[PDB]
Amino acid sequence: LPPGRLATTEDYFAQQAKQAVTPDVMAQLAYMNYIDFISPFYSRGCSFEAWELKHTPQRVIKYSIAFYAYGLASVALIDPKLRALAGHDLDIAVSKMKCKRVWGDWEEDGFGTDPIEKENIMYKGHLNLMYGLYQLVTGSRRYEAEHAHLTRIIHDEIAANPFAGIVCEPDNYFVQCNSVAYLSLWVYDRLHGTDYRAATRAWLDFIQKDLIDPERGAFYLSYHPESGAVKPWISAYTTAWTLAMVHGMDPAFSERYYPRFKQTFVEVYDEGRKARVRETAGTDDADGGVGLASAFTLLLAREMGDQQLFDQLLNHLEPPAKPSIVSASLRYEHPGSLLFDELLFLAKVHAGFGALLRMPPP
Amino acid sequence: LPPGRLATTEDYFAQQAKQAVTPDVMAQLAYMNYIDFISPFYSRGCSFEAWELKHTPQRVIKYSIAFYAYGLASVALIDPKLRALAGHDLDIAVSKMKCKRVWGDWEEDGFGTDPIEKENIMYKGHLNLMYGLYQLVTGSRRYEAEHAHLTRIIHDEIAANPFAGIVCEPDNYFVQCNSVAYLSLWVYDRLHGTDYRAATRAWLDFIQKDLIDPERGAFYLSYHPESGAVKPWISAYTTAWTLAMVHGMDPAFSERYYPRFKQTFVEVYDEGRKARVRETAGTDDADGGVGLASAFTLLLAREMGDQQLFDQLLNHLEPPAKPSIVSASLRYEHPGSLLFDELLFLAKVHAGFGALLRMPPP
Amino acid sequence: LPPGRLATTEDYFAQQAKQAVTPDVMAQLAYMNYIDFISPFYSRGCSFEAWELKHTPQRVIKYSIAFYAYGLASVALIDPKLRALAGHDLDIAVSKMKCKRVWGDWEEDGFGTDPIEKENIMYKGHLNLMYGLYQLVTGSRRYEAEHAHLTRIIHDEIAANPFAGIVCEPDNYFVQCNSVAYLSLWVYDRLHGTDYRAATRAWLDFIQKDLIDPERGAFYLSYHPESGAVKPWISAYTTAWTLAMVHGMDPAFSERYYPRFKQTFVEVYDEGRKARVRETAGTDDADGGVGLASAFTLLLAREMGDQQLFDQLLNHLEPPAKPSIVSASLRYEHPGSLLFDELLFLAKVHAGFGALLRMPPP
Amino acid sequence: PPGRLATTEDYFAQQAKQAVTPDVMAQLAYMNYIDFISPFYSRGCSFEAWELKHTPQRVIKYSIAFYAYGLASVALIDPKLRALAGHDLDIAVSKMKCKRVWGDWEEDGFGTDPIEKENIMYKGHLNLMYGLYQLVTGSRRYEAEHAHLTRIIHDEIAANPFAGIVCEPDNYFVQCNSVAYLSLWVYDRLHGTDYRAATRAWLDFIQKDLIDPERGAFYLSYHPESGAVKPWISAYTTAWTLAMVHGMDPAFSERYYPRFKQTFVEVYDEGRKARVRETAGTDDADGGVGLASAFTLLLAREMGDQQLFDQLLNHLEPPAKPSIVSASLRYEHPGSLLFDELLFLAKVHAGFGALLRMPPP
Amino acid sequence: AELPPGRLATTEDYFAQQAKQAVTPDVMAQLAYMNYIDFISPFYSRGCSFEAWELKHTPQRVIKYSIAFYAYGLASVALIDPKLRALAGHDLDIAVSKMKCKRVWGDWEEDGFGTDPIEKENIMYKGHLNLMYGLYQLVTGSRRYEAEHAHLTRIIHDEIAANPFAGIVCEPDNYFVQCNSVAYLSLWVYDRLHGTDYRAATRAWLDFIQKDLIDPERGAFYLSYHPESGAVKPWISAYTTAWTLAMVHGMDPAFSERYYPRFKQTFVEVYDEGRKARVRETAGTDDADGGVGLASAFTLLLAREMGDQQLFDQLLNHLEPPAKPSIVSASLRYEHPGSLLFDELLFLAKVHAGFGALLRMPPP
Ligand SMILES: C=CC(=C)CCCC(C)C
Repeated sequence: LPPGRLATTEDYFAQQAKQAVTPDVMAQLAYMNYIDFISPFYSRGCSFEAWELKHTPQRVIKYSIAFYAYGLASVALIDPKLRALAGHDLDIAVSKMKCKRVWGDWEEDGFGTDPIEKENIMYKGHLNLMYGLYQLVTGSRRYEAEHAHLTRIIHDEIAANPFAGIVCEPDNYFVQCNSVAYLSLWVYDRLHGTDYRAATRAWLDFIQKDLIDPERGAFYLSYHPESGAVKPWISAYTTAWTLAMVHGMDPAFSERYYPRFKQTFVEVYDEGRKARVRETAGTDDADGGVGLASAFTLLLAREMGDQQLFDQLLNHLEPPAKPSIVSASLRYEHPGSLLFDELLFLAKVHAGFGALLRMPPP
Repeated sequence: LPPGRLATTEDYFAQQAKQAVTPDVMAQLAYMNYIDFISPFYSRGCSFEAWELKHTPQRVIKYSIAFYAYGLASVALIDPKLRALAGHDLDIAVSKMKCKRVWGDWEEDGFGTDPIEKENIMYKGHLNLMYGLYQLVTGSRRYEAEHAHLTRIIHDEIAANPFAGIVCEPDNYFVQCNSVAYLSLWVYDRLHGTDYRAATRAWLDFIQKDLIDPERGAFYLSYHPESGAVKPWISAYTTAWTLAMVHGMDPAFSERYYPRFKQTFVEVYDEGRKARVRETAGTDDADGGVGLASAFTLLLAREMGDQQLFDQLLNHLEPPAKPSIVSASLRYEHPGSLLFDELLFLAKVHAGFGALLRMPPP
Repeated sequence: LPPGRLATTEDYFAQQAKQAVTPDVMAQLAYMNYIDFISPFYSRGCSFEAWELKHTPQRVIKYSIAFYAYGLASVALIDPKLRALAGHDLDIAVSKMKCKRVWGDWEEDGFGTDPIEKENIMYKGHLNLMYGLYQLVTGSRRYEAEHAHLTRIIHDEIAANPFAGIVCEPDNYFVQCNSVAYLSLWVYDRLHGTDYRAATRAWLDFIQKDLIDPERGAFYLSYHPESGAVKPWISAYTTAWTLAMVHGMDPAFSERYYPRFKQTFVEVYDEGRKARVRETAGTDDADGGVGLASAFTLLLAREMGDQQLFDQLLNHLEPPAKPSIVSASLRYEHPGSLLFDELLFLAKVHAGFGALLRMPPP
Repeated sequence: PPGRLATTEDYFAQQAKQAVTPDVMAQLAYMNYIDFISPFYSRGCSFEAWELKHTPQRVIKYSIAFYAYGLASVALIDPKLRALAGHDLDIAVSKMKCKRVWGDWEEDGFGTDPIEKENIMYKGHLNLMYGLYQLVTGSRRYEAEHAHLTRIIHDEIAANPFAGIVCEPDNYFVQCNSVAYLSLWVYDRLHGTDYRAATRAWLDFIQKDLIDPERGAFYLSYHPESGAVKPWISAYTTAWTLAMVHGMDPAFSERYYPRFKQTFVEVYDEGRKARVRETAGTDDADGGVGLASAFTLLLAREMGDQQLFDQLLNHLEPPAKPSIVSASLRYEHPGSLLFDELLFLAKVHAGFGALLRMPPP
Repeated sequence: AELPPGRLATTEDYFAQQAKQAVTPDVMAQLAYMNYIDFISPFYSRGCSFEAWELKHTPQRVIKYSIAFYAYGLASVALIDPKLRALAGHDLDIAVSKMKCKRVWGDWEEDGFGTDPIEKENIMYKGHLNLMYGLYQLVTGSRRYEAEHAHLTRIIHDEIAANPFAGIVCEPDNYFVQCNSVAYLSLWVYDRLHGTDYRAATRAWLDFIQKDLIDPERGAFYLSYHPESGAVKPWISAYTTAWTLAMVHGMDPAFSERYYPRFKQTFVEVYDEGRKARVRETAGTDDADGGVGLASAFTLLLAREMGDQQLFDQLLNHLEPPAKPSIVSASLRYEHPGSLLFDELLFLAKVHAGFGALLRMPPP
């Protein structure tokens, strides 16, 4: 057990075989569920006290809820005795995700009154994937009508666009936001026997043209269809997130680029015991930009089964954040980034996006 | 009298036989009633200055008023010369309980504009019990119409549900919130000769299935009917509160579990002179979560007639809170939790929920 | 003479015979009248800058204006050359008293949109007495219509109630608030030759039943007609205020209780040179509760002609408040209570409520 | 002297030299130079300059008026600055009409129209400013408004049993009336009318219960409903009133000026400095509103008393720590409200009589 | 040659960017500040979000100038590096969208001047908007804003034709030469795109501003003109002059060439043995960068426009080092920006190709 760590990499990777979460993951689920009013998964209502207490910026709440939801789906697969709890939490995740506090930036920015009708794939990609994971975990048809409606909007918008995929803000295309939307089509197809996922091949061909640097195994920050502009910086957090989700749909795609991604961005230090991730090229600084390169690489390492890099990144991320378990509930005194407990939770439990797609019924 | 204690456990337990409150309980009633504008029981108006001055969070004000009300009902039973004052204070408790500042979280959370119509048993359970205790103490029919209306809503909601009882927020079931609602039906029946309390047996059978760990004498945190999920943590404050109220309706039920509850949660320390209560299993930490395990166990100890545990808990709770009596009014310099003066007041005077049910008329 | 005092007790009691206020009272009138915009008696407008600068709580502004008004009425009787100024200041006192900033707490508490129509005798008792004193001082009929309307409301409400008098907040009866309303009926009768004051005898009989402890010469805090409750604490500030005003209507009543009041509450200390007043029984602490026991006893001492107690209380109250006269205007650096300059001003000039009733015309 | 920017001789010579002192030019730079935040940047209802100096809302109307009276003297001092002074007066009038400036009248509950009746504090200044604008520029931009407000003031004087007009209802101030009467003299100069004929009855009225003739000092205020005169004399009230009256009846101010100085003015530091007591029965300087010394500085200028001017400016300016940065004047520690406004005005003031006789452009 | 201390690149490097068809690494790091981080970078989205400006504490009234100066810099980036032209175009698209948000123009309404910021006057706002419409279309060839561009160009032309003085006021009765210079340049850009002759109005404007608005001996414009009163504020302004001469150089090079040497004599202080320069804002002071505090920053732009490498080097040696630039994760930040519009004006001066060269920008 390296210093400041709560459990071994071996323990996190063995959770599924043992059909039990580690005590520190159970303590994270207690933070998420235990205390009246202030725990994030206390109620379906439009209360965001848990996010106010952690100082989550408004624009990031949608990602907070989504990453918690993706983690809860893996908890359901790990421990059958926690599947009902995971289902309950996903029900709350979907309700909170639909509150105006979460999507309202779309209206305040002047882009429209309806966050699903067009564009805004950042928000509605996550919502659509969450509808699907909720139904895979619980077998409940509570959101089926909404799920079918949003899936058809995403399919129709892909069919209408001359580029493969959907924009976020108008004229802003991000590969990582698209990767969530495409994965949501795979989940819908698993539930209903449809073929919405057939659009995936053209998308994977499109993002391998001007959106990737194939030598570095790295995606450019964004694409802008009106001007044809690709922003000339590569992004580690963008790439780590995209390759993790793509691995669930086309494993060979992520396997091809993963080693080049690591060469481009990953700095091993402290005699092989630790790693930290550079956000872009032409710098020695770790975790610049949004500051999430290391945390998303931790998720990618888990998705790809790379125990060594997982261990190195968690040795960098967790100890300085000063975890403590008080009354069987996990707190970090010094979270090192946005989405800190969310992304460490997700990476600790993640079963692979492929395994979530094949989740047995309840 | 140990240092920082204001009176002996023997003195608190003798109050009913002597037909007099201890001087420190009288000084608590002075805090509650004495100073113009800022005392909590100054006026019927929707002024919450007393709660603003002690920094009571909005969501907790409803519990503050309720616990004061339950204490005042016991004062009425202890000293006939204080019964009119207790009645006046209960009148104010009911008026304040109906102010939007108290119930308004129900609307802000997006659950509805009417706090009584459906669900919300946390709020309307306390309100219904308060209507009843007011009428037991005073004989006044001021709230009788409202009391009948809310009692019929609670009866109809119980009859309609496939599980025994009523949810708080939608799909959130709490045993402690239900225990208040069921006790309110016993009080209505005492006033009117009805049999709304007949629903209690099915409820006591239901909460002894998946909602209790019978070996540990401990209720799980909550139940979620849509998913069938029971949150997998046991809760001391939940159990202490529920067993205290159930003792008034089915004494044998609470007698069965009380010894197991104490084994599971109660830590005796300082050579038997003190006790503190763990909030959940798998921790040594006292008073985690909402931080009320010890304070609600103090009430349960009083309800069960356990003088030794009462003395031990009050020796833990009161001295560090630094009580002082200035101008015959009680203040705590360092309240150790939410609802601190409310729950110590209640535990000091509590005559048993059974004895409140049999309160002689005015 | 004594250290930190501005003038001798002999000087304050001689003001009427010399037909001149002391220099320190003139300096108080300068604080009240001198500086543009920020002096309290600058204009009729709904500007409360003077009260914002002293941090007067909203609920206390009505008492601030009233006590200033009662002092100004005595200034009119002391110095005929200041009677026109006193009249001008009383005109402003009445205008400001009618501003929503002053009465608005009645609406915000949820008791109604009209502060005069019913109850609220705290506010409308003072207003009615102020209408009367304004007309006694000036001979002006400016407010005569309003005065007749409010006097008739007070008379009708007394006639309708089964207890003698009127409540403040609904179901809250205070003897001190009633004493102001009854005195306002004596002033109306002195202006118009009516007999509204005939209701006084039944009131004086009523407050000598459960509302007084006749052995201790002390009124209980309050009465609550719905429940029949009398709060079981005696109050010095309540008693001092009530006996001062009653002395103007039934001198024998206040003469009977005054010596017992002093025995119950007044602590003489520092070898007979100083006095301070306990607010309630069963304490050694001075000036608890609202903190006005000593200041209202100073007024009562003046009303009863007790120079020794006046001198003792002013030796306690004034020196620690650190009076300073700058540019012929009085300021206190450390006022010891609410209504500090108001009540010291009033006690220094007070000619007796009886003498204000027989105030000869201009 | 140390902390002074220029000699008393220099300020009093400005008109003869047809040039403002460099420090007065630096004050005009503070007033005019920086985009958005200078007080005379635009006609708009922007009050950034006043927010930055923490001017209380109720004082902004006096700030604008005193700047305007100074700008009228700048126009008389330097013909090359007359167009600038005219532009600044145009802005002064526009800003004076913004609700931020007059709005206290409505918020206090006295009415929605600040001109219709009473409120002579506000509308006296506005009327004098309309007149000075037209004397400086020859522009008829505000002529209609000027005629309307002049007729309101004349009609209200004619209707009142006391000589003049109240501020807040039942509050009569001699200093506020003195501005209104002077505005009638300016209207008469522009149009050949005789609105100023009302002045004699006013000067007779204020010499009854409103003045202590032995001390040369006005009482604080008069209250017609009650007949009350507040029993304190006021230096700032007297200094302001005598300065403005000197422009209409020089003999009146000449009669009282020496008694005023005996009553209120303390010479100290071996004759080099002076400070002014606000009322009688105190040794404290600059109590009450804290403007006794600043208004006495203006009165000293109006009466041609160079010695007292020098003494007061030696008291007022050095502790305020003037600095000129990039040819613009700032005070680090202004000692009162209206500080840069009243020092500006006193430094340039040509006399209210000379403003009345301003030659056309 | 040598890199002076605290500077990021040599004057020679900035002036060679066009010939090398590449921006310096520090200009690329400025474009990364402008474009890189989600939500908080100024050119993240078309939306009415101003987080980037809230984080730098930009006063509301200055946001319109911030966007405009970024836009003028981006136009030169498009001319420097063809591989960045599409990015420059995308950023200009966002600049135009943000420029139309009420947060940017709203001061016009709050000041009480009207509910429509374009209909009349307000030439400081609508001059920049009109020039930005034109630069967007020169860079991208996109007709997205063409209708709006034609509408605003005709408003500006009609208002010039209607006024007895040459040009348009900002606030009513406030005339500024620098604000007019932007509007006139916007007519030259429209003419380049459409073959029209709206720019013919320029000659009468250049004749007008050489009467009472300039001190021809000192090569310096007066602060402002006020048509109602005929008043010219009697102070000369360096930032006013530097800005006006830079833009006029694109329309009448001989005009700016005539006054530039006199401007430098009047305002520019060379110090530290010829290595540094700082600019006095007005006459009759030794203090540098008084008033709005932008004399030196606008003189840096003018030096670039006039091809004066020596003065450019001296001013940048004064401005940049004390601001403490650092490049973190390939993005430029200043720890102590010395003025308003600091990163905007240094960015612009570093890339500026000349307003004449932007007018002749080849198509994509
Ligand atoms: C009613 C208005 C006045 C008394 C004007 C004088 C006020 C000042 C200069 C603070």
